[PDB]
Amino acid sequence: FSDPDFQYLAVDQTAAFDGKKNCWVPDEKEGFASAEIQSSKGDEITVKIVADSSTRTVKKDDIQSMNPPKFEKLEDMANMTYLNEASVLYNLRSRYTSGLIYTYSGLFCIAVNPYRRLPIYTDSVIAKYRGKRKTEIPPHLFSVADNAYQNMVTDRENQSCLITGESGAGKTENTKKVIMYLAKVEDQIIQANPVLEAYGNAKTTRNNNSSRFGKFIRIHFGPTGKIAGADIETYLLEKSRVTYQQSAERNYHIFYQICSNAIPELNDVMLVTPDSGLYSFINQGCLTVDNIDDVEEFKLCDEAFDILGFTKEEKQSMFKCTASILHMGEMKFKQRPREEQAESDGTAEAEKVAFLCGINAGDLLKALLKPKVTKGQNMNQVVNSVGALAKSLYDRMFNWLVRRVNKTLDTKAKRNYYIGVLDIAGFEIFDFNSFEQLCINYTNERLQQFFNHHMFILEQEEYKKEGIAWEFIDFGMDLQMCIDLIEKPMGILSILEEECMFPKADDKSFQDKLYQNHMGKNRMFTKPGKPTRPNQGPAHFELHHYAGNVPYSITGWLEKNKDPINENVVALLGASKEPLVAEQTISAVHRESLNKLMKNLYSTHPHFVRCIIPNELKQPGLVDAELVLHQLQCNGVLEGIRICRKGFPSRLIYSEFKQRYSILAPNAIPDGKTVSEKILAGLQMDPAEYRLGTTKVFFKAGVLGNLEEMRDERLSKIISMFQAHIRGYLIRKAYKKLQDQRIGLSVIQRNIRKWLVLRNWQWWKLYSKVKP
Repeated sequence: FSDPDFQYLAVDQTAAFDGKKNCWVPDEKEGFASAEIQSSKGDEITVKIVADSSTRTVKKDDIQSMNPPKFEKLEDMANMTYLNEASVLYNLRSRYTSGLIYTYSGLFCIAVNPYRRLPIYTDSVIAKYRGKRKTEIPPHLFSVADNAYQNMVTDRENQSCLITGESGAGKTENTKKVIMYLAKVEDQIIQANPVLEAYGNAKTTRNNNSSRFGKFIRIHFGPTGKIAGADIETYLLEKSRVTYQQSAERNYHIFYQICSNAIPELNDVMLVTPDSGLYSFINQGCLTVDNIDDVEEFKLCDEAFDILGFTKEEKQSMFKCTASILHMGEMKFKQRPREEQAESDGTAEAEKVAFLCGINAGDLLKALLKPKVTKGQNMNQVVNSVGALAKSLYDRMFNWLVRRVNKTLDTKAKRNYYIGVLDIAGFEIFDFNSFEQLCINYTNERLQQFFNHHMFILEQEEYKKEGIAWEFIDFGMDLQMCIDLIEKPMGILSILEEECMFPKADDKSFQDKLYQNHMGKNRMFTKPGKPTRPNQGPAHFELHHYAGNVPYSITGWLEKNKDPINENVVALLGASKEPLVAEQTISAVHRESLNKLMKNLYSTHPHFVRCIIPNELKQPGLVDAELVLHQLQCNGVLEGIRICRKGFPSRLIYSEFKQRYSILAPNAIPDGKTVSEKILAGLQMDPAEYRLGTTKVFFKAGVLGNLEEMRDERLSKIISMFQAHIRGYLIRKAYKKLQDQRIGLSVIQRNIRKWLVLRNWQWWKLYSKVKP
């Protein structure tokens, strides 16, 4: 439209294209290659690669139909002739290398990570997307958000966006832009991310800012359609990162912010020396982070605590408890050759800890080396309960922190409906995978299957409900299994959960008790295979997850699932001086949180966002077709589009249908659901072009346009017929006048001729004369 605001948003296409020569042939580097057939030979087709101009043969049933230049960089792929793994990958990759990272796949959106900042989120751009209908303006995430708003409003129901994708794709960035969008059409809301991300994110090999907790944020709206409140829910924070961090990875962001000197004034409040590589608990893996300024992030994080409305004490309570942790791990120890119970190796660092938590350093190390009926601990039983404490504190801080930020957002204003946004942590496969990952992965599964349900299983159901017409289609997309292998009655987790309650148990009775149940009785469970990446640590079994095969090491899974902090120290802290500090298995608990989340989701009109990681190098604008193509597979994109093209997108409530299409067979209408049964029956309508429904009618594509055709026609006729009626009334009205005047004239004509001839009568003449 000439609008500068569309530089990286609007698509910028002819000749050399033979619909019978040109096709898609499998490739190892690009996934699919542009080929031009040369010679058939039964099944052995011989094509020429347009690129290098090399030649090769390919099974005939492995060629894919290419799309004509008519659909270059198409905005909506459901409108393409061919929706196959090679047409889709080509369209995306086409757009992507041109700045366009958003594309509709039918009813849901596709976002391909830019790995660079784009001027497409400005307020200038937001102005243009407001109240726009998806086809009206280029593809954009705003459009998805803007539309969910309109639906909640007009349709009067809750909306929801499940933004999915792999780890490092764009789930978080896009979730934030949605809120930022909905907020712009408030300040604290936007400001809750900086603090939650500082405490629940960390550098990882995959993501320099990896989210380590699940986030579901609902945004409430009032009677004038404006933001009237908001709440946040979080899930499974990586308690483990606190004390441990695999190489090339960092601990949570805060810890590094705290040791930068963004606010020197605070150094003495926390008792920290501005050196991160000084504290064991946070210098295991990485220290710095290409493109993350811990100095400035600390400032902004501090700045954000203010805007959130945090008293200075409150926000110093936070900072201290977390700096305290930086010390729990500095407390050295020793034995004392004899019994070993264990003795300390100083007390300097163990005091700073008791200090910051407002408890006696004495009473501490005491209830830590001989927990009370007493029961002393050895030299490791201690260093490990130290970690048990660090982890458990941080899990309470993070939880309290969220409760508090909701305090600031649960405005008691008036709520109508809302729009939630789900950002759950995605699939991730590392060199070594353990309980933490199974949990994240089980989580991500789960979700995918939701899309499968609501997308295929679902669509057809409604067709039935409304009572339209249709024949089923098996898209073969179910993971209930994988899901089942992990969650169901005797599943993986259920086995582990019943294994924790036994003090006798260990990493081997658990490992054996597992094969005992699923080896060979479920094909998703398979003995560990062979290395597909160097440094590939131990693996005890493999799971075939939607987006990958994961070799899981089950060592230490028993303690990881049953938490364990000296019930003693919990007493110390129970009555600590600091006001903050003073204030079921994990598996079962989480399984439950998750089930509850899912339950909350189902009651929604979902709009889906699909994130896609362009490559394994974290560099921008570079594509790895194999990987891309690979995602366009485990995510169900293509199929996700077939039904949009295949299916019955119409839908009408018999109440509004009877009112609009009764006038098409009124000589058959003596209940809104039967009246229509009649109308559409009268019209001798093909059972094909429509379907039943409980509360609504489903008309195949185009049909409704054609009904509005017949609808007009009749409405025009009828209007003519009433005009005919008016023509006939006026005519007949003036009928006497032509019969009446014919008489009324004969009177006058015959009755004047009389008075005329009577005056020409001698007698009358003479008579008239005498008169006087």
